[PDB]
Amino acid sequence: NSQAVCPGTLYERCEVVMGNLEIVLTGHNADLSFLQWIREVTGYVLVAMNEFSTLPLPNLRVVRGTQVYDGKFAIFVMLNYNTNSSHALRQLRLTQLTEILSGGVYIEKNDKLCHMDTIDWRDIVRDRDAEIVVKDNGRSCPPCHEVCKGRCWGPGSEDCQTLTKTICAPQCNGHCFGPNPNQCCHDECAGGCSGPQDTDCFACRHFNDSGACVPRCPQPLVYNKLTFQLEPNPHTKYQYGGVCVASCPHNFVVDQTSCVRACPPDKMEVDKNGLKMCEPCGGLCPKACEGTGSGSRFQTVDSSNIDGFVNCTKILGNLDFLITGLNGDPWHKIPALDPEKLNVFRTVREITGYLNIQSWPPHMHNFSVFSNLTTIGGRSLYNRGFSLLIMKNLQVTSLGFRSLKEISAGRIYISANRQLCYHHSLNWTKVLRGPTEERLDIKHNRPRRDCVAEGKVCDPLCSSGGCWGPGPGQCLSCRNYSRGGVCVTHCNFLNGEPREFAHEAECFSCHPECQPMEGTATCNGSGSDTCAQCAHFRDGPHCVSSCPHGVLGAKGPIYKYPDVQNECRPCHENCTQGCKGPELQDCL
Amino acid sequence: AVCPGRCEVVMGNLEIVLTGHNADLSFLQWIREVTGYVLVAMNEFSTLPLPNLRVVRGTQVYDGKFAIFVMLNYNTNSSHALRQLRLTQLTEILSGGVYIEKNDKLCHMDTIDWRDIVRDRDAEIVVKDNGRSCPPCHEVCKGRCWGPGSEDCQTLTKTICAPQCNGHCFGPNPNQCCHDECAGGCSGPQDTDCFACRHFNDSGACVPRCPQPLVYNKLTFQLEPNPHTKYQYGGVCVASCPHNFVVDQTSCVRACPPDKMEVDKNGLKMCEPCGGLCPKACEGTGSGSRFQTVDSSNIDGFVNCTKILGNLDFLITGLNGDPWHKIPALDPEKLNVFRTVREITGYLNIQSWPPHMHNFSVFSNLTTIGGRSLYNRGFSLLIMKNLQVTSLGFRSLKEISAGRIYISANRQLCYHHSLNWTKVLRGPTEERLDIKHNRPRRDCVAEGKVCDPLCSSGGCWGPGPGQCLSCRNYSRGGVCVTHCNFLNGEPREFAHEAECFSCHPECQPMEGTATCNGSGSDTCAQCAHFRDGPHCVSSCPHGVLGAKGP
Ligand SMILES: *[C@@H]1O[C@H](CO)[C@@H](O[C@@H]2O[C@H](CO)[C@@H](O)[C@H](O)[C@H]2NC(C)=O)[C@H](O)[C@H]1NC(C)=O
Ligand SMILES: *[C@@H]1O[C@H](CO)[C@@H](O[C@@H]2O[C@H](CO)[C@@H](O)[C@H](O)[C@H]2NC(C)=O)[C@H](O)[C@H]1NC(C)=O
Ligand SMILES: *[C@@H]1O[C@H](CO)[C@@H](O)[C@H](O)[C@H]1NC(C)=O
Ligand SMILES: *[C@@H]1O[C@H](CO)[C@@H](O)[C@H](O)[C@H]1NC(C)=O
Ligand SMILES: *[C@@H]1O[C@H](CO)[C@@H](O)[C@H](O)[C@H]1NC(C)=O
Ligand SMILES: *[C@@H]1O[C@H](CO)[C@@H](O)[C@H](O)[C@H]1NC(C)=O
Ligand SMILES: *[C@@H]1O[C@H](CO)[C@@H](O)[C@H](O)[C@H]1NC(C)=O
Ligand SMILES: *[C@@H]1O[C@H](CO)[C@@H](O)[C@H](O)[C@H]1NC(C)=O
Ligand SMILES: *[C@@H]1O[C@H](CO)[C@@H](O)[C@H](O)[C@H]1NC(C)=O
Ligand SMILES: *[C@@H]1O[C@H](CO)[C@@H](O)[C@H](O)[C@H]1NC(C)=O
Ligand SMILES: *[C@@H]1O[C@H](CO)[C@@H](O)[C@H](O)[C@H]1NC(C)=O
Ligand SMILES: *[C@@H]1O[C@H](CO)[C@@H](O)[C@H](O)[C@H]1NC(C)=O
Ligand SMILES: *[C@@H]1O[C@H](CO)[C@@H](O)[C@H](O)[C@H]1NC(C)=O
Ligand SMILES: *[C@@H]1O[C@H](CO)[C@@H](O)[C@H](O)[C@H]1NC(C)=O
Ligand SMILES: *[C@@H]1O[C@H](CO)[C@@H](O)[C@H](O)[C@H]1NC(C)=O
Repeated sequence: NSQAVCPGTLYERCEVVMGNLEIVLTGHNADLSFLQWIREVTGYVLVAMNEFSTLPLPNLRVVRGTQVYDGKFAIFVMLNYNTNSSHALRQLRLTQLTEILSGGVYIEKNDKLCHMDTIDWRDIVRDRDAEIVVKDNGRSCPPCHEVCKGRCWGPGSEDCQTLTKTICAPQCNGHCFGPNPNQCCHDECAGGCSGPQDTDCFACRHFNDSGACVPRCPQPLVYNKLTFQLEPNPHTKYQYGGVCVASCPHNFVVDQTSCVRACPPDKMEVDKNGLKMCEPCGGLCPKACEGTGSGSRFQTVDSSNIDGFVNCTKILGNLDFLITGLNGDPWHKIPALDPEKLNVFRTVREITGYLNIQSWPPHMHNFSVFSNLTTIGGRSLYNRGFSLLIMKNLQVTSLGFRSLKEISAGRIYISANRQLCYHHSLNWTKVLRGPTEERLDIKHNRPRRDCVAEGKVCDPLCSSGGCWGPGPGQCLSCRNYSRGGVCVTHCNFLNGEPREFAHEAECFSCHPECQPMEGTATCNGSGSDTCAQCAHFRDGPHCVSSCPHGVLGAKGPIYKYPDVQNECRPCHENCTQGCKGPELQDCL
Repeated sequence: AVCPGRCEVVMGNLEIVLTGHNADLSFLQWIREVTGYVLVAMNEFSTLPLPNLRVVRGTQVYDGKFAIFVMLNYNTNSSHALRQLRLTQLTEILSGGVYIEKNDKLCHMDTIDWRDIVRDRDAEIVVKDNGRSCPPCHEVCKGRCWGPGSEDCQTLTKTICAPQCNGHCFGPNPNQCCHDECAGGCSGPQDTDCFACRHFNDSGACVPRCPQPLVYNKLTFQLEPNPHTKYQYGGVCVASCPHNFVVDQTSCVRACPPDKMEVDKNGLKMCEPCGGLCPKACEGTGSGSRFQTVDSSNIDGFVNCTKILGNLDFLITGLNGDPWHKIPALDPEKLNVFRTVREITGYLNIQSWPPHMHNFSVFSNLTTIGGRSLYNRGFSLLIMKNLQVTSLGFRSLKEISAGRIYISANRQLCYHHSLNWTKVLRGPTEERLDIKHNRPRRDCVAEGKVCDPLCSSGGCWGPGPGQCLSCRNYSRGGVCVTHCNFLNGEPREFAHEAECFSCHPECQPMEGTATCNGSGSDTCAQCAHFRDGPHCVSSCPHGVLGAKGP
């Protein structure tokens, strides 16, 4: 459907050129008809070093000049002739050129170019301080046809310039389609017009929706008067420059309400039912890095390679933490790894292969820098089929793999970690997948008894499943409820702050707009249409903080007021910027 | 004879972990020295074969304290376990202590006098909780053994020492001191009698450094290449570096430091200093890339780049920005990033330039346009419609290898009229030049915008002496000049093929006569300070460091 727009740096049925139309160094027999439908060039037009005889831009009506050439020109036409032959630019068939919103005109030194000294350029240029430089071109050019009244883009009777502009009633501020005070141009007009409508503009001040000059494109979300909330808008159009389009140019993508070539750094390209859009990344954006060991040729994380993990959320391959990496290799001198630089791994959620820890800084008592690691794949293993191996780490008290829930394959080796507690009671089968028998080499860590006697056992709120360390937030799963991934004793159902509802075994807060009820449930769920009672105002089913005031519905903006009972009801049918009540006296 | 952690020296730590009971350990037989430490943990083999191991330096140590660390070498539900440490020749441990604990089936470690092997008097020895009903030592071993056999004895090493020897001795007599180049002890007073070398070991001798790269020769009173030279591998002097180590200075390293590069010389790999910076290649702009212009999303990827594989395209949207797809406008100063460029393999293409920059001086180091890719109708160099440019400024451009040259519509471009393109552009000259509609020559002549008189008939890339393609007389630092400092001036000089190089720093500058005919000491007319054969030196030799001793 009429994707009428094209980039500048100008093909088949293009109507608007988003960007500049640059034409340089093209030969005399170039096919230029593909430029036929261009109606608007949002940049500037540059025509230099060519040898074709006629520039066919019959439909070109506006040159917007959002960008200008040489700092001052919306049109720049220079040097279009070969010396040792007579192939040259003879005609600018700009027969419909109606206006130029920004910048001036430079047409100089085109030896066979005629009639450019005839045009009233000040009539086309909207900028009163713009530069017009037309000179040293034609020589002996044939005269304008008798009809054209001394102004033409060519010799023919239909190659005339038409004066467009008229003196404007001081009422209109330059924008008028006649001299009378009646004939002001629509506000959404960049220049002049042929009549008072948003559909009669020569050019749009902000956006263009199927020919209509509008202040915004039809939005993604529209208030629904029967639903009392915003709703998806099936008539949404997105911004490509100043043109509302139904679909983005075909390898553009949508960053809410706009067409862009690639997502911003805080968002990521999701496909929604075949609609390429940009969704916000929950924190940081999915970056995968290749790991360490076999299939890489780092064989350990070290002070030379570590930064190559900054902001990395998925590891393609393995992560090996050997002694030479940690403490340095003075012989092939790799300096000693800075311990704090291990926090770069806090951002890791998946490891595709194995994790392998044979050395750790002695002051760090746990592998808590992997508190966000959820998944060890084990699709490549280490030694005797191990996906997780933790060996001879003498200062480590606890594992601290808070958020680990899946070791997809491989075996688990945790041995010689002589001060290691909290792992004795842990039920690996809830984490470890596949057949359970054969799979555990867990020996010669701290003796269980020692752990028990120092009170280094799981928090009581943990389930029979175990913990990765002391306290509620190290549990594998909670006995009852959890709030913010911390095991807890209850939810704030009938008292307490913030009041909450429970979904599955988690405590979530009620909507901020629900009124805290005393000794009865405040809500069944997260949405403001689930509260027992609104604090503040009710809008249909929804508890809101203040009634709608100018939210865009389908037929204009919606405006409401608070009732006696505080329920939002609509403003008088004959108001504008709102109301304080239903009466006609109450508006604005 | 040496290797990293039939090897004899283990350069690095010897770590043996997680090995099964009948793994072949025989590749360790001959190991004589282990720099740093030995770690033996979590294993299930019955005997650890290190018959020849004599020295453990502990240049790197385990757990902050141990040159030997042997821990937990036994399986519980099988009877696979470490029973013997066959360390029969272990003579000394230069730094660090000994940790042998938790080895359920390891025998005899309670019999060894570790304090006799240990060189550090404050080192930690922790031997505990190992084998339990262990056989006794053979009667011969006098209560000290690494095993049950008569052949498995610990033999003492240390001897109380005459104070002239302070810890380094092969006997109790003052007569019996160890050679100073000895790390620990010895079997005699010589270089060859050491247990381990304090610094370096050359084919058996403990030496303080390896055979030098240069040897003094006084038939010529100069230093020379030495056919008896050797380079440093940790502590082993070798004739050739390990197969893809390379030599930096006198040392073997696996890769050069920053500031230098692998030259293949003599048929043996060395590391030579660069000067400015070291050859970095980057991919360019245009066909074969994601870019159709260098732009501010693009600029930083060129820092410190000497060679461009591909092209360099300087389009207008690239310079002024693209508001439509939100690519901002280039900071003009960030163009200086290209000063470091010496070669462009494909084409250079400048269609837009910052309005305050009057020349392409940012490529003043550009030496070569390859033209291995062309632009438009076969252009190697295209400079078009730059209205602000006075001069090209390709100071150093000497070769455009193939393709055509387009220089047009650069309304104030002077200094290019006189240029002999056939010296820059070779192959057939004719029909390769598209040069028109720049500043007209006449006007240039009239504003005094022509080549310096010092330039040759070849032309210039701008105003002044240092824009010449070639000089009529002499040149100093790519700057044309009238003369070299032959008979006066404070840096005195000589001329080689019309270039001024300083005399060697030692000549006494004297008056109205040539100070030197050449670069080298042995060319001056007459020296300040003192002469040694043909050569000017100051600071007469402090000992003849050379051919056979100082
Ligand atoms: C995991 O280890 C870290 C540090 O190794 C522990 O954080 C320390 O907490 C204890 C007591 O509060 C002290 O050693 C320090 O105040 C903390 N050090 C640092 C560097 O934060 C953390 O408590 C451990 N996790 C546990 C025990 O669950
Ligand atoms: C090349 O261009 C640079 C800057 O465009 C010139 O340097 C300027 O030289 C003028 C005098 O000719 C000074 O007044 C300016 O202050 C200088 N500015 C900068 C930024 O350098 C340079 O002289 C030009 N000509 C060459 C290199 O031959
Ligand atoms: C808006 O785009 C449409 C394409 O359907 C077309 O009418 C015209 O080129 C544009 N309108 C104006 C006023 O420029
Ligand atoms: C890493 O992400 C953080 C996000 O807060 C950002 O500040 C930083 O620039 C990023 N660094 C790299 C190298 O990606
Ligand atoms: C991991 O936890 C750290 C805590 O500071 C946080 O910066 C990061 O966003 C967390 N990542 C995930 C995936 O939760
Ligand atoms: C561990 O969890 C698994 C799966 O949930 C379960 O089958 C098993 O009974 C649990 N182990 C114990 C000891 O309860
Ligand atoms: C929550 O668990 C706590 C302690 O584990 C216990 O006192 C209580 O009975 C549990 N509550 C519910 C509702 O199961
Ligand atoms: C909460 O639950 C009730 C019944 O349990 C239901 O009518 C509705 O979903 C909610 N009603 C409120 C919060 O008034
Ligand atoms: C505005 O509203 C009334 C009733 O809603 C309607 O008859 C007419 O259009 C207007 N009347 C006024 C402004 O009195
Ligand atoms: C020095 O090197 C020789 C080379 O054969 C070797 O045999 C000898 O044992 C070494 N001596 C040391 C390391 O003290
Ligand atoms: C290029 O010139 C700059 C001048 O500052 C210098 O840094 C660089 O070393 C030069 N490169 C070459 C190859 O001479
Ligand atoms: C570029 O070279 C300079 C000069 O040695 C150095 O200081 C800088 O770190 C280098 N930067 C990059 C990105 O290569
Ligand atoms: C240009 O240089 C070459 C040799 O360097 C010479 O053949 C030619 O004559 C020169 N051009 C002119 C105009 O002399
Ligand atoms: C350099 O050459 C020119 C012409 O060949 C000559 O006139 C001039 O005197 C020379 N300069 C010197 C210092 O000899
Ligand atoms: C000085 O050097 C030049 C060129 O190498 C040579 O012609 C001349 O004979 C030399 N004279 C002496 C005394 O070395």
